Amino acid sequence: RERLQKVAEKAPLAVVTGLQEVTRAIEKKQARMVVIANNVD
Amino acid sequence: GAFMYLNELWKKKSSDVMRFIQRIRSWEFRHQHTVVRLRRPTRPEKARMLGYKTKQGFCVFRVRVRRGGRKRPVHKGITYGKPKTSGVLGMKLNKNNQAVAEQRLGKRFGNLRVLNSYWVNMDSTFKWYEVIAVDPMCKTIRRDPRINWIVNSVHKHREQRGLTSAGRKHRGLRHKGHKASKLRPSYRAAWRRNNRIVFLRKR
Amino acid sequence: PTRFKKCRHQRGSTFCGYGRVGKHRKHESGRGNAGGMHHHRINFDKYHPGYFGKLGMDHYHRKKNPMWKPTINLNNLSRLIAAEEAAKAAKGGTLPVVDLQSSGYAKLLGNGHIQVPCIVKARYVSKLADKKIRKAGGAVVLQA
Amino acid sequence: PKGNNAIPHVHQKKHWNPCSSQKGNVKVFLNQPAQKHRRRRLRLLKAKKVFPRPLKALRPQVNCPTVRHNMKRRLGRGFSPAELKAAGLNPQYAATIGIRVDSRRKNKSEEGMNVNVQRLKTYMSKLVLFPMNHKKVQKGEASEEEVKAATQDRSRFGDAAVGAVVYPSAEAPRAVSAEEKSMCVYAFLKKNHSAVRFFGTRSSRAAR
Amino acid sequence: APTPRTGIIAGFNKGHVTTRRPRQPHKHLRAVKAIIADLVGLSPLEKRVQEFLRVGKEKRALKYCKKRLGDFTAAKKKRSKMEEALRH
Amino acid sequence: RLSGMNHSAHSWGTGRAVARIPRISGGGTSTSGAGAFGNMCRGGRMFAPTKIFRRWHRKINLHQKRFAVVSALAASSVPSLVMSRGHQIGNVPEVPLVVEDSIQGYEKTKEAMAFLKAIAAIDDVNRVNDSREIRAGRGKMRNRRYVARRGPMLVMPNNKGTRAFRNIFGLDLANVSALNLLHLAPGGHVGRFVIWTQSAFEQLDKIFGTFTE
RNA sequence: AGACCUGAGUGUGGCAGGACUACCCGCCGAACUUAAGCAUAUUACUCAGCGGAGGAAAAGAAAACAACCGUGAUUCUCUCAGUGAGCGGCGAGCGAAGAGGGAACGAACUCGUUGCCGAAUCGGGUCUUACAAGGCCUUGAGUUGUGGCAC
RNA sequence: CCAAAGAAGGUGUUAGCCCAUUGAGCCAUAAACCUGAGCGCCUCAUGAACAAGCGAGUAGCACUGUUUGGGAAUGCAGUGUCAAGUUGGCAGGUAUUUGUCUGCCAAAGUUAAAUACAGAGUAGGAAGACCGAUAGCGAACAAGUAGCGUGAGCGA
Ligand SMILES: [K+]
Ligand SMILES: [K+]
Ligand SMILES: [K+]
Ligand SMILES: [Mg+2]
Ligand SMILES: [Mg+2]
Ligand SMILES: [Mg+2]
Ligand SMILES: [Mg+2]
Ligand SMILES: [Mg+2]
Ligand SMILES: [Mg+2]
Ligand SMILES: [Mg+2]
Ligand SMILES: [Mg+2]
Ligand SMILES: [Mg+2]
Ligand SMILES: [Mg+2]
Ligand SMILES: [Mg+2]
Ligand SMILES: [Mg+2]
Ligand SMILES: [Mg+2]
Ligand code: NA
Ligand code: NA
Ligand code: NA
Ligand code: NA
Repeated sequence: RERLQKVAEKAPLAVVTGLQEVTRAIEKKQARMVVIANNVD
Repeated sequence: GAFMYLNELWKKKSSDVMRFIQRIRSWEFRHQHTVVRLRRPTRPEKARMLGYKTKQGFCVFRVRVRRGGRKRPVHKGITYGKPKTSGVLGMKLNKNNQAVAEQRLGKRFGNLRVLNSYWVNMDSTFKWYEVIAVDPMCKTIRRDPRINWIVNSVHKHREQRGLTSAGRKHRGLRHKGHKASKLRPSYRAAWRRNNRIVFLRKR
Repeated sequence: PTRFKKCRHQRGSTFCGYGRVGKHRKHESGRGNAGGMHHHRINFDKYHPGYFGKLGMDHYHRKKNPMWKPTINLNNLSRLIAAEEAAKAAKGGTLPVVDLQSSGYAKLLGNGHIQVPCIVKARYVSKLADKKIRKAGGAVVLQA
Repeated sequence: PKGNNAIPHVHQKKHWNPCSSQKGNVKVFLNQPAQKHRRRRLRLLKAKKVFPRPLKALRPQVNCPTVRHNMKRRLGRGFSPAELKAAGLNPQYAATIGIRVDSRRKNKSEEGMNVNVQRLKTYMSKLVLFPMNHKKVQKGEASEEEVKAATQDRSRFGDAAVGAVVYPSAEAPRAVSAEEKSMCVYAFLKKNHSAVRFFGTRSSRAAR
Repeated sequence: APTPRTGIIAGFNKGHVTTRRPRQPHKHLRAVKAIIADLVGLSPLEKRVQEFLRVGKEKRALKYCKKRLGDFTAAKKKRSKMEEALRH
Repeated sequence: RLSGMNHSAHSWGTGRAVARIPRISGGGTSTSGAGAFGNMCRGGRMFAPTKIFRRWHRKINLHQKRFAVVSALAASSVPSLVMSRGHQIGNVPEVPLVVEDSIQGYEKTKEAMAFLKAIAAIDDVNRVNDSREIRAGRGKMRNRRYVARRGPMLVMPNNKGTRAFRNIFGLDLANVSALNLLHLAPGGHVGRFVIWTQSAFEQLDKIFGTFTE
C-alpha cells in the first residue's frame, strides 16, 4: 500500500508463492530453485 | 496451470499411488460419521469446477451412502397383486446415489443451500460424495452476483426437487431431442400434454 | 336435442325398445373388440378381412416430408393456369409456364387428353406424360 | 347386433373424466376469447410503452427445410454474424438497435445471405436513431425534427420497413425450344435416379 | 468449393441450384499427460495388456481390451499405445 | 363433480328387510341409515351430472352465414314481410328507408327524437316502449327482469355520430360494415325494420357485391 | 516457547423444523377394472404414501434437427396423428417426433478451464448526513487462490 | 318534461322524471411504479479518442431391474468394468467390422414472457338459455353446528 501510494505521487524481487504462480514459474523455466512441502493434504 | 496436473492425476484412479491414497482415505472415512463437515474440499479442482469458491459462506460436507440395490420394504418380503410386482431384491431405486446423498445433506441442514456434489471415494459397502453448500445469509454470498441467485427462495431445497446436476441426470435431462421427448420439461409435463382431453370451443 | 330422441317416444313403454326377454344388460358381448376370434369371428371375417396378422417390412422413424410426392394428370393441368393465359396458348406459339412444386405438386402423371398446351416444371414426370405432352406441343422441365 | 361398422379405437380407457372419485384430465377452451382480448390489450400496452420503437424486432428471411417445404419462405430467428458484418454492423450493437441476432445460422449459400443483407440495409437506411443527449448529437443519430416526427411500426411481424418476405417470381410464358421439343425428359430423370440407386451394386460389379 | 447442384430432384449432385459458400495439436496437454503417466505407472489393465503383448498374444490382448473398454476402436488404440510404450 | 356423493354410504345387503341402495353410515342423526348416492335418493347424486365440456358453441360455414345475412337484408327490403314481422311501418315514406347522413351530427337525444318523429319511425319505437314489462317466470330472478320488442334499427356508415341515439329506448344502432344476423332476423324471423343513412346505403354494393361482381 | 491442522467449549450475529399443498417438482406406488376366463398386457408410469418450492413451477441457450434452396435456446397452441410410424398373449389395447401456421420474444448471460496478471478480493472496525459497490485501518479470512482482463 | 344519463337496485301494486346509482370534473397522497434510461448538488464508478486449451469413476461397455411407441435395447438405477482427446468425442430410430459425409461439443451454473391452477389462498371485479328450500355446496338458518363413535371418523 505504501509503495503504491508513493508511486501515485513494480515490486521488489521476491520468492514466487502460490501453487498457480509457482507452477507457471516452473513451466516457463523461470524458477532457479523450488521448495516443496512434504505434508500437503 | 496446476489444474491440468491435478485433473490428469484424478483421471488415473486405478494407478498404484492413487489406489494407496484412496485406500487410506476410505479406511479413515469408514471410521467417521455419516455426515462430516470439512474445512477444505478433498478435490479442490473438482469442487471449483462444480461452483465451489474459497469464500466466506461456502461449505463442504462429506456424505456417506450405502451401496447395493434397493430392498422393497414389504413385510416379510411378501407382495400382493399381479406376479409382475412380486420382486423384492431385484428392483433398483430410480434416483442415483449422488442425488440421495445431496438430499440427506439438504434435509439435515435446512439453513444451507445445496449447490452441487462430486464423488470422492467408495468402499464395497459405502460411497462418499462431497456436497457443496452455500449459506444464503452470509453478506459475502448476498453481495456476489455470481452466487447470490441461490438466495432467492425458489432455490430452497432444490436438491429435494431433483434440480441439481445429479437430479437432472436421473431425470434424463442430460439428453435432448429424440432421446428425451417424452421426459421434457418433465415426465409429468409430457404425460399431461399427451393425455389430457382437449375440447375446442367450436369442434 | 333431447326432444327429438327415442327416449321421449318411449316414456310409458317400460322397456324402451330392449325387450322383456332379452333385457338391456351391461356388456352381453364383452367390451369393445373382445372375442374377434372367439364369438365375434364371423363379424370380423365377413366385414373386416385382413384384420389379424402381420405383413411386410417395418420402417422405423417414418418421416412423411421426405416422401411428399403429390400428383396431377395432364387433363387437369388447366387448374393451374390463369383464365386468360389458357386462351393465348396454342401449339407452336408462346405457352404458359406451370411450376408444379409451388402449386403443391411433385409429379406430372399423364392420364387423359391434355387440354391446354403448356410448359410444365415438375420434379417428376411419368414416361407417358412426357411423351404425350411433347406430342401436344408442350414440354417438361425438371426442377428441384 | 354389431353389423358392418368401422372397428373402433376411441382410446378413452384412462381416468380422463372428472367425477366423484377422479380429478380427471381435461382441457377446455372457454377462456379463448378473453385470452385473445387480453393478448391484444397487452400488445397495445407494450406498443404504448416502447413508442416509437417497433413492437417486433427485425428478423431475417429463411428457407423452410424439407423437400416438401423448400419452395416456401418465412421469417427466421435472427441475423447471422456474416450477414451483419457484410452489412457493416456489430452484433452487440445490432442487438441494442432493434435487430435480432442468431449466431447459429450458417449461411450455406449466397442467395439467402444477400437477401438478408438487403433486409439489413433497407432497415438501416430507414432507421432513426434517437440521441442519448438531445443537446449534443453525434454522427448517425437523429435531429429534433426527425425525433419529433417518430411514428411507431405496429406490424404483426415487424416488417413494415423491409416489407413482407419475398418469393421467387413466377416465370413468364415462352416457346418450346427445339431441344425441349426433341428430348425425353423421362429418360434423363430415370437414368440419374438409377445412377444413384444402383451406385453400390454397379461399383461392386465393376470392381469384381 | 462444394460441387454445384444439378437443378433436378434425383442424381448424384441433385438439388435446387444456388451458388454455394465454402464451409467456414494439444502439445501442452500431451506434456502434462506424459508427466502424469510417468508419475503413476501402468494401470493393472495396462499391465495385463503388456504381458499379453510380450508373449506374442496380440489377439488375446485385443480381446481383453475390447472386453474391459467395451469398444473396438478404443481397444485398438489402447493396444497400439501399449505397443509404443513397450518400445520404450 | 362431488355433489351428492360426499358420504361413506355402503349398501346394507339383503339380510335385512330393506332395499339394497347405499346408506349413510354412522348414528345419532336423522340421516343415519338414509338412502344415498342414487338419483332417486334425497341428497343423492343427479343422473348423468352436467359437464362443462358439453358442446356449447357451433361452427357455421362462412358462406352459409353470408348467405343468411344477404337473405335477411333482402327480406327487410320487402314492406309486407316487415309488417308481417310485427313492425309498425304504416306511416313511413319508403321501404327500404334511406335518410340523410346529417343525423350523425346530432348531439342531444331531443334532436334524435324529433328526427324519429319526422320520418315516422316513432310508431315502432312507441310499440317497443309500451311492450315493456316484467318477464314471466324464473328469468326475472336471473338477471333478465324486463322484456320488450325489438323496434327499428338505424344503420350508420361507421362508429361515429351515435351520441344522440344511445339512450333512445327501442332504437337499435348498427354499423354497416359489421351487420349482425341476430339483429337482422331476431328470433330467426326475417323482416327487421331498418333505417339506412345515405352513406351506409351506398356502401352495400361493395360490401356484399353483385350477382356478377 | 511457539506454529499449523485436526477437533472441542463459550460469547456474539443469524438461519432450519410448523402451516398451506389447487396447479408444479422429486421419489414411491396399487388394486378394482379391461382382455367376455387369466398370468404378459390394461387400468397406470394413475389412486393411496414420503419429501420440496412458487406466483406459477419446471424447462431453457444445442454433444438440437434434418438430409433441405436447409432450420436454429426454452415453453405453449393448432396441426402432424388414433398415425399404410411403431409397441402389443401383434390380442385386448397402446402410441409419439421432425417439418408447417401461430402465442411469446429487447434474450441472453456466469463459472471452471486455457494465458496475462497475482490480494488488485472478502469480512470487521471507523470517517464521509452513508451496517456506501467510497476513503483509512485491520491477520481476521484468503496464495490448498479471491479478484481483474482477453477471445 | 330529462336523456352524452331508458341500465337491472330501493320505495306499501308494474317508476326514465320518489330515492340511490354514473358523466364531465374537484381534493388529498409514506414508499414503490411511470416519465429526454424524469430533474439538480455532493460522492463514486464508468464509456469513447488520443499462444494454449474447453468440466472422469464421467461417457461408454457387461449383467440385472425398471421405464418408453423406441423395435439386436428410449431414458434411468444397482454392481462390475471403465475411455478418448478435436490425427478427438457425441448424434445421424436393424446388431457388427470398415471409410466417407452431416450436425453438434455432454459429464458447473443463472435466466422474463407466452403455459397450469383438475377440491388452494389475499384484495377487488364481471357474468350465466344453471338450481330455486327433498333442488342448488353437507351447510339460503348461532353448519362442519346439534347429535353419534374409545378412536380414526361420521354428520343432520
Ligand atoms: K365379465
Ligand atoms: K414455427
Ligand atoms: K317453494
Ligand atoms: Mg340381446
Ligand atoms: Mg389414450
Ligand atoms: Mg369420495
Ligand atoms: Mg342436494
Ligand atoms: Mg389391477
Ligand atoms: Mg373403476
Ligand atoms: Mg376373475
Ligand atoms: Mg398421491
Ligand atoms: Mg420457472
Ligand atoms: Mg460410470
Ligand atoms: Mg435454475
Ligand atoms: Mg326444508
Ligand atoms: Mg339442502
Ligand atoms: Na417447514
Ligand atoms: Na409460497
Ligand atoms: Na325499478
Ligand atoms: Na447404471
